[PDB]
Amino acid sequence: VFGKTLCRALPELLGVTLGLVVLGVAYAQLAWALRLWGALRLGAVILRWRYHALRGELYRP
Amino acid sequence: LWPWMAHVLLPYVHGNQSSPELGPPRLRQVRLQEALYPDPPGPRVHTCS
Amino acid sequence: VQELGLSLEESRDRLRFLQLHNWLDNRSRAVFLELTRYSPAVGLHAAVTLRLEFPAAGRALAALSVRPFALRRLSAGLSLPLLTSVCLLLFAVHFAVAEARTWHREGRWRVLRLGAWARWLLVALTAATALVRLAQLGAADRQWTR
Amino acid sequence: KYLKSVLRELVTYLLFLIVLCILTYGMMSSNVYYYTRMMSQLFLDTPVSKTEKTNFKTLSSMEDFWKFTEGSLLDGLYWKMQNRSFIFYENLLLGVPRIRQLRVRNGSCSIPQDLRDEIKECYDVYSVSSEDRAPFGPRNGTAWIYTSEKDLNGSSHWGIIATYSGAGYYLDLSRTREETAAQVASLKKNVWLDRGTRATFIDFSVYNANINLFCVVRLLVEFPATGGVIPSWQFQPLKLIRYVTTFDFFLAACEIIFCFFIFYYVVEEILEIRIHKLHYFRSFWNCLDVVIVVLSVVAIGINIYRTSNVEVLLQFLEDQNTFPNFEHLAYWQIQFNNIAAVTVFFVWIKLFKFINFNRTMSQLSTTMSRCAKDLFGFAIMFFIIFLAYAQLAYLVFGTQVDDFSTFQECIFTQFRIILGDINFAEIEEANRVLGPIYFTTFVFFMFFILLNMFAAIIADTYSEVKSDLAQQKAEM
Amino acid sequence: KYLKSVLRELVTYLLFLIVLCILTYGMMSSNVYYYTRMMSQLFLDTPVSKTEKTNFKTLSSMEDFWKFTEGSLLDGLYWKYENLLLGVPRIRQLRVRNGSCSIPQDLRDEIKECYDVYSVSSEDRAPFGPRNGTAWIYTSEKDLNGSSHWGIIATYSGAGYYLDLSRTREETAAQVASLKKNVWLDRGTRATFIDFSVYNANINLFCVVRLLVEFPATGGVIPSWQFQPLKLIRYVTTFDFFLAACEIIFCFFIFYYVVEEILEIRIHKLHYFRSFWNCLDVVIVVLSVVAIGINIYRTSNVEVLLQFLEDQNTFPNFEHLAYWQIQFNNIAAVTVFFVWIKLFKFINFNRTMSQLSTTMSRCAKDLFGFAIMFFIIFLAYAQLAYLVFGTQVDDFSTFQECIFTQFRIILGDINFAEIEEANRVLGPIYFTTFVFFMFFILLNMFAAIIADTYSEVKSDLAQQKAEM
Amino acid sequence: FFIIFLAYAQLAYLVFGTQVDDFSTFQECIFTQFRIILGDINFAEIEEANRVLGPIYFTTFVFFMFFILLNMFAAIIADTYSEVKSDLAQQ
Ligand SMILES: *[C@@H]1O[C@H](CO)[C@@H](O)[C@H](O)[C@H]1NC(C)=O
Ligand SMILES: *[C@@H]1O[C@H](CO)[C@@H](O)[C@H](O)[C@H]1NC(C)=O
Ligand SMILES: *[C@@H]1O[C@H](CO)[C@@H](O)[C@H](O)[C@H]1NC(C)=O
Repeated sequence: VFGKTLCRALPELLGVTLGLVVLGVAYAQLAWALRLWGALRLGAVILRWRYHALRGELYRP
Repeated sequence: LWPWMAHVLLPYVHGNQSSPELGPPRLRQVRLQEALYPDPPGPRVHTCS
Repeated sequence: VQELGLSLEESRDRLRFLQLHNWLDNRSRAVFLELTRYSPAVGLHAAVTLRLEFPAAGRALAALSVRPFALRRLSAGLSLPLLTSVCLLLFAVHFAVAEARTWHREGRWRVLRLGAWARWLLVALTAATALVRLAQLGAADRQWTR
Repeated sequence: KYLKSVLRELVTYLLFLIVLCILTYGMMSSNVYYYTRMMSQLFLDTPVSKTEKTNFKTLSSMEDFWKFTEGSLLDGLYWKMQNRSFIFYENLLLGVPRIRQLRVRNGSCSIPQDLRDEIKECYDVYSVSSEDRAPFGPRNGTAWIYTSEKDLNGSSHWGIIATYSGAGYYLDLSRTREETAAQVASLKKNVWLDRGTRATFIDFSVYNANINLFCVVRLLVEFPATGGVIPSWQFQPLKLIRYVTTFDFFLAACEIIFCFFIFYYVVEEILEIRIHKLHYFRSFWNCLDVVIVVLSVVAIGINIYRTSNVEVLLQFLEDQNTFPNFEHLAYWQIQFNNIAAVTVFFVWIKLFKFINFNRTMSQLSTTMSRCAKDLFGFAIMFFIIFLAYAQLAYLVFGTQVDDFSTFQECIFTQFRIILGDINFAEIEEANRVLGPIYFTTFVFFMFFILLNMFAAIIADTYSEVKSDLAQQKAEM
Repeated sequence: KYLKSVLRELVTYLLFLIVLCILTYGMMSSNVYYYTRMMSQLFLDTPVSKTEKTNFKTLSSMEDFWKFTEGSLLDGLYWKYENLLLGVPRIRQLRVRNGSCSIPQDLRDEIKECYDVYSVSSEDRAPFGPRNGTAWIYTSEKDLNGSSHWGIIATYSGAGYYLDLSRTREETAAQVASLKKNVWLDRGTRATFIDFSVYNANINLFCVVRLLVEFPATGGVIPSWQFQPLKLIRYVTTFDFFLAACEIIFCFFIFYYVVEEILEIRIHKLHYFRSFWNCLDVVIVVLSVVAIGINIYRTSNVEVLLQFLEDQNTFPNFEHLAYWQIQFNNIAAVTVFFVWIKLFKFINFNRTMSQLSTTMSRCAKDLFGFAIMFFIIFLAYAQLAYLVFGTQVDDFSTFQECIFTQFRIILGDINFAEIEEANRVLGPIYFTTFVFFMFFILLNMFAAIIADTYSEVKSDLAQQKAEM
Repeated sequence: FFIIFLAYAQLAYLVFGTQVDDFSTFQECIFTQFRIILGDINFAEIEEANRVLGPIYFTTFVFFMFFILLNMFAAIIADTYSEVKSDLAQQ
């Protein structure tokens, strides 16, 4: 399950990091997000949802 | 540079039996042909230009 | 270039001669002092390079690099760095023909998939690893004989 | 499946958007913009003199420019050496300026025959065919003799006023501030911009030797045929010395990767439209990709052609005894800025092309506005606890730590502790009890119980967004 | 009938909070810290002599101490910063006796005497050297009017051999030189105290200074200082009377709060000690009563603070008046914290705030349950670190230091240059296993509990709202 | 997790383990990465030993082991806790 939960959740992780980096570019365009995201603990929930889904799918067989 | 080489480099390269060498040194230089005009002293001028 | 001489006294002679004759007071971008180092107790050579750059006349910034290596040469027989450099070159051919045998079998439009790209990187890495060590071995002979 | 048709196109589009965002971020000139703004402030806002009230933006008479050239323009620009060009000893101007005057020829209009006893002549607006070419007043040399447009490196521009070509009188400045002031006074004493004139301009360059940014500054003035004149200025930051250090290497690598990605996308999209359904334009999905590819290729080609040659700056730096023909370079830089705006528009278009999963644009605002409410509610509790701890620290460690000295500093100290800049040398020494207790309780209640509540809120928000989407989108 | 009670409680609490906040900030001036820092720089930072580089806080031997007391100490005490001395400084020492020690019989011939570590049961009580005056005769604690100190090595008593200096530089220097001529600091000396007080009339702020030098039984010198600025501002300008009225108002508020508390506890004879909003209400009143009785002492025994600008010749005993000024801030600062905590009793009516508080309350049993499993391992690691690195690291020299070092490691402030070399094996093992077991396993458990509780509380609240 | 951890450790040992001294020996390479996890070490001198693999190593390490691989240790635990609670509540 560890490989699958990593492969399926990969697009959402890249989307989130792309959103964060473009937000940082917009912020700097007027003229640190690592701490913000590391405190948001997003990736954890994104991985947890997929892990729960895959465990539920694998439980039946 | 001149006291530097005259103080440590020569006693290191040549000695009694002080740290075998295997070949003499070299001092190749590039001139740049475009003699530079300096800046008044103080803080180092940014990085280089 | 400046050969700096051989003996300490003549080294001082050359140093003072080029000191008084204005060898280094002009535009004079760089200095590039670099000699060598040997160590027979462990069998290693070392390339030493000391450099000053003049961004503007009046002051300089310094940088030194000491690269220790082992001079192992291609003309020394069948040492390990050659044995495990002709064997790696065979793994970069068995991995290439195994890709042609799928390119032909699947025909056109194998591109745009990981399997047809993640295996070509392996060939382009094994070939480089094999062909860089050979160049280093050849350069060792050339420089040592020179 | 959904591994080759739903996992690659979206990923490739996201990667292309990321590359476009990186390329756009690697195009914002901060130092050049700051230098241009400083030059404009020292020039556009510069009045005529200490007592006069004639500025660049307040052009109301033919003596405003003459009085401006001798005064604040000689203080913010023509500063003496330590005659160099450095007002604050840090703004090093490049080369020397040049002046041009596109005037109306002697008899550029006609007077009515019925009123020929009192009307002499008139002057038309600036144009290619309305530019003087013969002498105008005492012309000892080129001070009053117009130079040809092709022979003086000039061409029509068609700006905000008119299409002032390269025709008109030309003059070059000197290498000394005193000499430049004397030349300006001599030109103002004589008829240089007479009543039969239509436009004036001046072009200078700025180097700022401490900063690798050589730009051009061109001031212009439109003298209308109905009296008066309107001045303005424009700064062009054109440089071709980008390849410097590791940042330049990263920018070049990103540009090469973007070009390769564009080529790959063109290759992948040029086969399924030729041997397949063609002439698809009103599909909102087939014409958009082709338009994006064409626009990207055109922009890349234009950017490459803009930096075709970089010998102009090197030639100007090797020989700086005159004013180089930097008008063409300024026009190229303006075209590059327009291309950059077009590239921002193309990045917006690419973001739109990344919206192939639509209908998720405004149906989720009610949940985001609730997550914002929850975060605002949390921020009250967090700040109440934070100020309570800060007051405790300020009262206990107030007089003996040099860190909890002032209340406005205890907050910064606690923030630095949160970020991981704890000292703990004075805190224990200043008080062996209530010093360790404060630190331990603060850490426990700020990293185990109160920082984990911020994450749980967002976790619940994400879970409920996923739930409501997977319900409504997948139910009907 | 219900909103009225909440409103009256809220307005009473706001009045109490504003009174408390205004009262505790009228006792904090920007000079009380700057004066302390300047006095610390005057003595502890100047070099011992005009030739050496060692200041007081870097002493290394008895000779350096003798240099200091015949040096920078005199320069700062009798200045050419703009303060004046009142009373007279006093210097005292505590020493142990020969024969308080048991040499092994094997090597008795090589060591003729050893002096034990300081302890009340092993103190000296006999005259030594020239039995001339009070500097060479033991005086009891009662006759000295002293008390314990709780220094760094041990807790020294108030007795010892003392000497009162002179009012000006010449006789003070002569007397300390006479002490140095004889051996007043023998091998048996274990502690040395220097005490004095200054007034600094320029800005009205007293100061009591005590310096301590401890000589451990293994050789060396450990210095430790303490400055404490006092004040005598009662009814001066037109800003005071305000604080005097505020104190009376605060006392009346405490009386009202305690009578309300006793009424509530009489109505609810028991079960009043579980809501956790009543324990926080009796703790506050108890602390305020303590802080109300402690403020009287320092206010009653301040009449002598004046009987010393008269330029007399006696040592003022201001130790107690400076000790209670510290134990009054340690009480007036906890009351403020526990009062500012109490705001949650009233801001828990908003739906989002009520949900947050319910989430934080329904998981207060699993959190405390796991805080024991966490702290068992957190102490098993700390005791191991104390045993392994307890002699050569300066960070694990004591158990409490081990605990605080682990807490700092959690924040990511590890040295690791000393751990790796103090024990080249079993040190890296400790570090790696501690990091793995904490950051990867035992820290995520708290987040899991909080997240699960928050999710279930939100679901329950949404369901209950949907039912209505 | 620890296979990729050792894969980074050995690569760092072979590349930087000659001119840093923070990667001089394999154990030091492991402890340096454990200190990178804490956010302790500063990379002011990593690029000096090599520039192609200098910042690339640091960035890829942080990204892959501090935002994608270090979380899975959390998520799993959280999920487990949840089911355990249910596996009691239903009972
Ligand atoms: C300490 O006491 C022992 C016990 O007899 C004695 O032998 C020794 O001389 C004493 N030393 C001094 C310095 O008094
Ligand atoms: C003891 O004190 C007297 C005066 O009180 C003094 O004359 C004498 O010198 C002192 N003893 C010694 C040994 O100095
Ligand atoms: C201790 O206090 C008493 C009471 O005033 C006083 O007589 C005595 O001198 C004090 N002790 C010392 C050493 O001054």
